[PDB]
Amino acid sequence: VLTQPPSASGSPGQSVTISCTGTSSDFGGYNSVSWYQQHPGKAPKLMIYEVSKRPSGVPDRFSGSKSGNTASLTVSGLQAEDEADYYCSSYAGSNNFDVFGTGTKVTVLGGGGGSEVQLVESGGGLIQPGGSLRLSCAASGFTVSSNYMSWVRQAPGKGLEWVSVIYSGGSTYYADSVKGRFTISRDNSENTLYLQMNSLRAEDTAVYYCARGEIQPYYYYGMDVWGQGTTVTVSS
Amino acid sequence: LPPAYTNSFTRGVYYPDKVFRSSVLHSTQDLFLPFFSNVTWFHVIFDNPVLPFNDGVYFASIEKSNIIRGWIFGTTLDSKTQSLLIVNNATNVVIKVCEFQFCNDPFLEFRVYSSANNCTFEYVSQPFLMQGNFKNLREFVFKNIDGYFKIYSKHTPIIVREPEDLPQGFSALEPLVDLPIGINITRFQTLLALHRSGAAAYYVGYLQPRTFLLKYNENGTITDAVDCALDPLSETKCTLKSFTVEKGIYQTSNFRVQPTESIVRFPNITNLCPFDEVFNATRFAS
Amino acid sequence: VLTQPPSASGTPGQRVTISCSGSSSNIGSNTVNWYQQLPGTAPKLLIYSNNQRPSGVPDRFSGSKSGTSASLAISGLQSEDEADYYCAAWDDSLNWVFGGGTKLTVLGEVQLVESGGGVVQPGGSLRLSCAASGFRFDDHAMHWVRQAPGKGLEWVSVISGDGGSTYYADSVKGRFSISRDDSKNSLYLQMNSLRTEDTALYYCAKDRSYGPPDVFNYEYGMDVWGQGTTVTVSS
Amino acid sequence: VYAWNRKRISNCVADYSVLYNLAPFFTFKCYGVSPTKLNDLCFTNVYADSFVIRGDEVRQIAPGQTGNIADYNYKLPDDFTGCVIAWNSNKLDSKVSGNYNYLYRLFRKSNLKPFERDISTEIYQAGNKPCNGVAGFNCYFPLRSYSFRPTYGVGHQPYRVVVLSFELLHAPATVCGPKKSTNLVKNKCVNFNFNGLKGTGVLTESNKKFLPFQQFGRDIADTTDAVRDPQTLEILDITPCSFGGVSVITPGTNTSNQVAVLYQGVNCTEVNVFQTR
Ligand SMILES: *[C@@H]1O[C@H](CO)[C@@H](O)[C@H](O)[C@H]1NC(C)=O
Ligand SMILES: *[C@@H]1O[C@H](CO)[C@@H](O)[C@H](O)[C@H]1NC(C)=O
Repeated sequence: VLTQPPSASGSPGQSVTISCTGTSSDFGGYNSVSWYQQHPGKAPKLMIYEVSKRPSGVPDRFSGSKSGNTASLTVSGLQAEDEADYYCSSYAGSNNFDVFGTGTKVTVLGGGGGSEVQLVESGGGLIQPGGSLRLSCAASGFTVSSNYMSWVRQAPGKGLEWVSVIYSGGSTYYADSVKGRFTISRDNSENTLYLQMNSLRAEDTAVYYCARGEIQPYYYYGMDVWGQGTTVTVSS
Repeated sequence: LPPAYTNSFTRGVYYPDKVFRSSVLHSTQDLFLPFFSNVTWFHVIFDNPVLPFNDGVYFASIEKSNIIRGWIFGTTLDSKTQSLLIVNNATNVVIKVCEFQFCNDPFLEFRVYSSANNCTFEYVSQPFLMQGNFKNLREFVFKNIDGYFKIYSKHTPIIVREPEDLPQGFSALEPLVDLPIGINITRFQTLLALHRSGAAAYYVGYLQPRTFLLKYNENGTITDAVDCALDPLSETKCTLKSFTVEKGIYQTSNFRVQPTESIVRFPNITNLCPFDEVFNATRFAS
Repeated sequence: VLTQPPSASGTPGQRVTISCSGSSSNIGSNTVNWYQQLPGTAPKLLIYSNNQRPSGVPDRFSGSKSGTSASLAISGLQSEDEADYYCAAWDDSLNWVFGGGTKLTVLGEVQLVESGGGVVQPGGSLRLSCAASGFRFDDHAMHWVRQAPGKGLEWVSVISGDGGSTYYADSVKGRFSISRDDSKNSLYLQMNSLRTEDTALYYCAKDRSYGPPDVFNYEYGMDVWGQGTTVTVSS
Repeated sequence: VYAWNRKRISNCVADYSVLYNLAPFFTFKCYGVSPTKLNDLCFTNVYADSFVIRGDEVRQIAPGQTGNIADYNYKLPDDFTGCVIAWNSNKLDSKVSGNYNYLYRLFRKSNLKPFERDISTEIYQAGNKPCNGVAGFNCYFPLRSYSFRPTYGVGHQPYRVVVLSFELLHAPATVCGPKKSTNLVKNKCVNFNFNGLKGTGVLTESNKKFLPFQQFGRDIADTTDAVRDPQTLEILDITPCSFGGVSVITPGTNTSNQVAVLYQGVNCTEVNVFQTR
């Protein structure tokens, strides 16, 4: 559980400088606090991973220095037309999920990845409550069996949280939400990598996102590419 | 080389255990060198054969200063199995049971081998194990048991300058090293200090399981030993614990002629089975 | 289970020897801890890891772990050493077994205060709070060590400094929920399925280790205690 | 963690009681046996393997467990008979100058074999491309350094962890443990356990000239008579304890009841009093 401001609209692009408090430490080990810009519709896009050295993108958002006990991402002078949600990641302790933060409305105005590797899902329209549904993110580019991928779900209103982490060949760690009722199983080593529902408990209605890289122990990986999700729409 | 052979006199009676005895006669049963046996006369005037190590050997050396130094005991002398390269370098002895196969040939600088593998023992013994017409004889009884590679030794400064041959006189060997390393060994390889930039000849006997009656001195050393199967007189000296047999007839062990052939005669073959009439017909059954 | 003399005796001037017997599953594989508690006041650490002593504990105490049992020695006891001595050890079955107490009677700065007690309706209960003041809560673990009036002490649950894996006792498992928050020094313990057998003090004990006392079997101890509230359900 | 020592130690008296007071260790969990009984068990050779991990990773060193370090740098099977001795080293392994010296091999292809060391530095190839050496979008450094700093908290500090693997192959054991001793008693029938040679007797001072290699000593007919002191060289003599026959001389139960007691083989000074042959 982290601390983030509910909304931020006063003084658009001049003194916003949103951050995420509630750490009370020195960010544990590797001081790598990522910032995700979740936009309604398409999947979120990476903005910055370290405190500096922003990736290839918009150059008007940098200087995310760790002031006190929080990473103050300087966003002033960026623009005056945006409708998205900024999320920060921290608490890099060993086997600690829910590294994301609460929904921060950083809309300065309010009113006013596709061909990189691949983006595919299963399209779970009208999912029967329970059963066993498999969702895949087949990637014709980067290897779907050697890199470290993850699965993160988000529901309407609530923020994102770590749901599934899978290492190279010998780790199948599960999140604390499922506590064991979720069984990750890798598909063919040269075709794709799918998941398994295993009798959901009416809380898996959130939309899924299969990310090619880790969230809290994030690595550069050349580029951060996401994929559009699908609505579960359980009928319990 | 055509290896010759010499008559090994009474020599090679080592201490079986470490027990003090004063003026007694101890009848031990262990691996000893049979008296009046044949020992190869390998001369080092070039020679380096591979000898079979069945159950124990008796090595000798009449070198002058540093001719015969080192031992290459091992099973296969390959990189698969382990080996033993106990050598005698400058005022030190290096003992490693590492599995150094070979480089080109056992000659010697550590030019004996050139490789690197996993080792199991590095017992570097600091105390080394080794007069015009005064040579030096060095005897070593190498014996391997289930969990010890015991090595005996004795250094006697012989005086006679006769043709190269084993001297006359009893001389026991004193243990110096008790390496507890295990290993399955079976081959013996020797090597000499080449140093190119009748010299010496090593004698290599073979031990056998026999009984020997040893006489201990009042100080605690063995003065002499008598075998039990060498002559009808030694058996009398073994059946009676005394090296001075009185005049008379004494009953020794019994003899029994063991058989040679083995015949097994059974009754005549008759009353065969009618199965031959079963497997040969036209209409058999349904 | 640990065997300890219930009520020993002693004379002034000389020394005594309090012992604590335990099997090889708890003492043989871990280190014993000796705690001293004066009658009326909160307990305090006396000997940890059987070899070292805190800065406040003088050289008047010594401990040994010869074999599978622990042995205490107080060279030159006095009237101030008239207190209760408790043995504690972490067993390999994910539990913290305490002693019974030794009535060694002889007749001749961070506050860890907690609260949240009070008589409540049986069956249900309320939350147990705890607090401190600037002691690096992230780099320390916390224990719940309750003590019934007149009876001994026992371990309830443990939370590590990382905030991940936590352990409970054999009787409070399942119906108890211990957790912390990203706010200032605090500790929240929710209790469920009240059986009226919980009349104790629920000491919010401070530790010095970081992880749970299962991987660090040589540094686990217990720092200065705190004044707990007297919760008496009494059905 | 990617290049850890494998010190094969043998031929010593492993006194594990000393290890409890060398340095202020923070972990002494032994999975195989108990340290009290460990000092009485012989072993062939001990494999010392040391490395440095964080505080939150000490839990990953267990006989069977997954993790970023448990299956990528060092794995222990379900037969570890040693200990997991470890201690914090945040006193000399943390300076504010940039700690780009360690690594933990974040990238790997599969789980390594337990008790294996992979000293490699090739660029990680994530398939579907031949990487003859390049750093972008397909192949990255499979190594990543730590961020140990002095002004940090416990959990992410340099923790030195050293394990002592034990093994018993078809070879005689070398390391057994420390052996104690007691003060010698002379001219008194007591028990002795000298180097396995057990018995009872009166250890007296002899004048026998033992050989420099002989340790024990027997008699004409299978009986120990003298042994060498395992301490500084001294020639003793082992004579059996005081034993004898008791006989009663009695004038008969018809005139009186006074009797005499004769102990055979006793100098009187070892039980009026008279000493006869
Ligand atoms: C053995 O230890 C004792 C006591 O330290 C010492 O005096 C003696 O010289 C040592 N060596 C021998 C000969 O046992
Ligand atoms: C008995 O003891 C006395 C005094 O020590 C001694 O002179 C004498 O020789 C001893 N005799 C025997 C039989 O031990």
